[PDB]
Amino acid sequence: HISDLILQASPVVQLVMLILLLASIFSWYLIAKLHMSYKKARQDDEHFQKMFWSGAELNTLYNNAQLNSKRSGLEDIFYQGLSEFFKLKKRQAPTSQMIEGTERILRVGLSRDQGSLEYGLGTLASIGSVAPYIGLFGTVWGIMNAFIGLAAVDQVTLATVAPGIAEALIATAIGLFAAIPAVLAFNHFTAKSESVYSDRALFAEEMIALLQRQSV
Amino acid sequence: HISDLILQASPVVQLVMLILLLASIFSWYLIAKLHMSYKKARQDDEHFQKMFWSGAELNTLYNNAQLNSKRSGLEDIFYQGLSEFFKLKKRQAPTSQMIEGTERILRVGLSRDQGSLEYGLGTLASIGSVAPYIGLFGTVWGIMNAFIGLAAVDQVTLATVAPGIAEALIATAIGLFAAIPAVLAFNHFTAKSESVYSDRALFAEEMIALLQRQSV
Amino acid sequence: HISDLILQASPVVQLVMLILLLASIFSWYLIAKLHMSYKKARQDDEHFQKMFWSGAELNTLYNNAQLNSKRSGLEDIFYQGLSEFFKLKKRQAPTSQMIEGTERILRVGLSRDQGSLEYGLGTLASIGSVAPYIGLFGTVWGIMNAFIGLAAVDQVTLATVAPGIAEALIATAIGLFAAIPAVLAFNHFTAKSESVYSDRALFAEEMIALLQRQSV
Amino acid sequence: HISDLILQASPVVQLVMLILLLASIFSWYLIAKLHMSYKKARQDDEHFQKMFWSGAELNTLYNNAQLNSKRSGLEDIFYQGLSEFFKLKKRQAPTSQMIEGTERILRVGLSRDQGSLEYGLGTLASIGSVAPYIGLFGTVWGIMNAFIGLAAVDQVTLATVAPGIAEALIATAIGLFAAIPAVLAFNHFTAKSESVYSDRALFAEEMIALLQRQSV
Amino acid sequence: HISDLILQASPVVQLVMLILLLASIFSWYLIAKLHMSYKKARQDDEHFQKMFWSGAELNTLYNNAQLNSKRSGLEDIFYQGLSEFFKLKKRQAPTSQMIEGTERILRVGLSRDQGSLEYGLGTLASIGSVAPYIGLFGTVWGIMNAFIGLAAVDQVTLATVAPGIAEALIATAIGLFAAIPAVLAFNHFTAKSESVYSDRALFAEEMIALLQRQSV
Repeated sequence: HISDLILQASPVVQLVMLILLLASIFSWYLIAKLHMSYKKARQDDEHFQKMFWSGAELNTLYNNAQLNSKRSGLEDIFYQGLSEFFKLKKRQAPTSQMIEGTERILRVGLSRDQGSLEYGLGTLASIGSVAPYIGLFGTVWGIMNAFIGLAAVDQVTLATVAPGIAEALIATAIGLFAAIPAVLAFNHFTAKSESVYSDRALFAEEMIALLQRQSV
Repeated sequence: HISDLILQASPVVQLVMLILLLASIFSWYLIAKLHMSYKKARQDDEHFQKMFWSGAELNTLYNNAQLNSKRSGLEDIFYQGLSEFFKLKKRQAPTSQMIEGTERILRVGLSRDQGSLEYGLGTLASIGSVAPYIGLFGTVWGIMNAFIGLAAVDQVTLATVAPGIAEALIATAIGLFAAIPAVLAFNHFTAKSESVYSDRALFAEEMIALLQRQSV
Repeated sequence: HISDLILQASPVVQLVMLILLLASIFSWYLIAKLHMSYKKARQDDEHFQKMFWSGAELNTLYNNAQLNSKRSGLEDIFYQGLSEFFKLKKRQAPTSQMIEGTERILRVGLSRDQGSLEYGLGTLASIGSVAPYIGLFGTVWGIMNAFIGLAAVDQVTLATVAPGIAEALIATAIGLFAAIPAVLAFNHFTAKSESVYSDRALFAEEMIALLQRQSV
Repeated sequence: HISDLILQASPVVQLVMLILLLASIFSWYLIAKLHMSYKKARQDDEHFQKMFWSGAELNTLYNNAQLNSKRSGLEDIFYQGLSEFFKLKKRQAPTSQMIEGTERILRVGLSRDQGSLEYGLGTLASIGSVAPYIGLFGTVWGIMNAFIGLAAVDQVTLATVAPGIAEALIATAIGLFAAIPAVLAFNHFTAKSESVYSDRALFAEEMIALLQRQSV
Repeated sequence: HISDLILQASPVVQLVMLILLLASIFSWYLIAKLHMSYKKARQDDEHFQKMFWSGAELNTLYNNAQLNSKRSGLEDIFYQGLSEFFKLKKRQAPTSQMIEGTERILRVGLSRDQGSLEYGLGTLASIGSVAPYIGLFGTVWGIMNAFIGLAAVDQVTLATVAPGIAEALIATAIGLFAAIPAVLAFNHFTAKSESVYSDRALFAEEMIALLQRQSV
């Protein structure tokens, strides 16, 4: 029956209800994209991180990464890091400089891949914050195309207004239904984003340490 | 018909409705200015960034920038950066100092052009936050020039109050309509602003690296 | 007529309405003080900043500042900065130290004059945040000295309650009227405060640069 | 009697009420886990911190920690710290480096154990923020399966709607009851988390100081 | 008369009203403790700060502090600072190190006494944020032990419900009355806390400067 009400409403409330059902649908597409992105990230980070803290030397690891054309996440942040370090050593620079250099070009890798994991995470924040109040605008337009209507009729039976009051609440309900899934995913992926940054940041620190020692 | 109601209302609610329709109109002007500013920024950043990471040497690039009187964005941040570096080298200073110097005067370029991209972005935050509650003040004044009125009449027909209740909801609706476009643009341009800062910041880091190597 | 209602209300709602009309009046006094403070700041910053980047040498500028007893803003932050630098050089310290020193005692000038521009800016944040909800407390007390009253009367005519419902809405209206001017000035002066800090901070950086070069 | 209402409601409001009673129950499980985690942390920190600032030398303490397989919190952050310091000294590196090294690998211990104390603290923030508005969605669905119903009946007795209005308010009440215990524990454990970070951070600083002196 | 209503209410609303009157009372106790703590702090800071920038040498000041067993605030932060500096100099360490050392052990004094001024300041933030919504839960329980009641009676006189609607609003009023004094003191003491940190931080910077000069 609810389907019927949405079909037979003021043009304005109907546009609010499309703006919001599209926000709902886009929310859900982003929540699928962000979930895939942050599962690939977590998986490849564990794979590389394991292999790096496995016996095989830095040089060995660097060889493989250079060979792979599918370098992604930590593996690419590592390749870009050591690429700098090897490129400097060849120019017989001081260790102090070599480390400082390699530590700049992998803060310029852990920040240029955070940006590409958090693809839609800001949109979900908007959808989540605005959408409730797009709904509310629909509600107010609805309650205000009752009372504007009520004046005209001979008799103010509650039954006169009520069909119009419903078509208001529908819009605020749709508003809350667009907004809730998108503030339980701007919350869950903002968390997963800080986890992955921290995991990779602490791996970067621990890789630096290795290089300083392997130097002296 | 709605037009009619706004025309025939209490002086106070009418002033709330002008304060808000002007906020709406100014929001929209800022949302056009910010959109132009951040598209020129993104376009010129890609152009320069491409050309810099193209084969041509630093000196070549510096020549062109000095020639151009339309220096804007990264190109001006670069000119001001290297201008410092060339100005120091001529005073036979230590490399360490030369880099530190050039790295200060282009943190004093990526921060004195962020401020000029984000022209109106703070206004949109105000319009977006306050305007809902300017509307609400209109609503309350409206519901309170019903009930104050209701007392006077012989008979409290719902039909008596309803024309006055509408002219309240209109103000809260206009309030939400000023405020929604300006919290979907204090959200979208705050994002585009952090993108452009990060893009230019990471370009600054990568330019520093080049200079350190080209030194030793 | 509205004046009449405020005069003839429950003692509690009347105290809410004084607490709020005083917040309104104090808001407005602070919004005048903050506006004067941040216009003098912006004016003197441009004057000094112009004169400094004018031809005249550091020593010349330092002379004048020492002479003036009305040293304020950048001019005092500069005097305190160079005063350190001159005081060190006389103790034949290393350039490196001289700069580091002068750069500490003018981060201890750009932070001990930010605090004195932002005189009342935190109060406006309170007035702006609380005052809506002081009003709401008045509203609830009002709606709750209707219904508590309604029980007593022989006949529940809407006309019985309505004079009491109004005197509630008045309090929430006054609440919104205290709070709106003080969240469009905790927004506008927080902005002007960050502008002046940034302007003076970037001037401090550019003054440091001069001193480092004038050293070597 | 309340039990009866929840049993006899629209399928949708019933699902809102399960989503929320589960959030309530999970909140409470997390509030128990976080309380155990932060009491063990506070207890072991005091034990170690006491013993460290007790007479016994660093070497003595390091011996014991290496022996213990139950190393947790400060004791493990200390073992990982000194392990670096001892590992460097053996490679006859400069004191300056030894300290810098040991100070990196215990910022990579106070940050990889903060993450494991704050196990569920982010969930409580979600439950606390969303759950009120899941409830509200239930409320609106409820008020909107009254009015949609009201139209149908011959007579609009208040008594007709009221049984349906209740089953709405139940959902917003359950919504507030899920959300309040979880914003008085995302507040209380965010506090206890910053306490434990600060306590351990300041212990790390004071341990560094000891090592620098014991060096020279 | 109001007293009567609170006495004759549903067990649940009565528990909400005790939870909130206790929050009110605890708020007020904390607002007294925080006010004493931050007046002693401000007073002793001015006393010491005056005496330090008075003629008497560092050594003189250090003597007195060592003598006093009532060392508190800046005076203790200073004693702990110089205690480090004197303890290093005796171990004939380089000036550079002596300053760095003394500057670490008084960032580990301005942060271990901020924590002890801000005793209850976080509680006031909770009371202030939650308490409104504890009240609202009481309100909803109240409006929902009207309508659940309304069904039963033969006749739905407004006069039937109204005694029950009041006992709801009382709870939201008490809710706002717990919460307002505690967001005008989590605002006023968060401010006074940042003032005292800044005052002491800038004193620490200015003390460091003295030591560096008195060294060379």
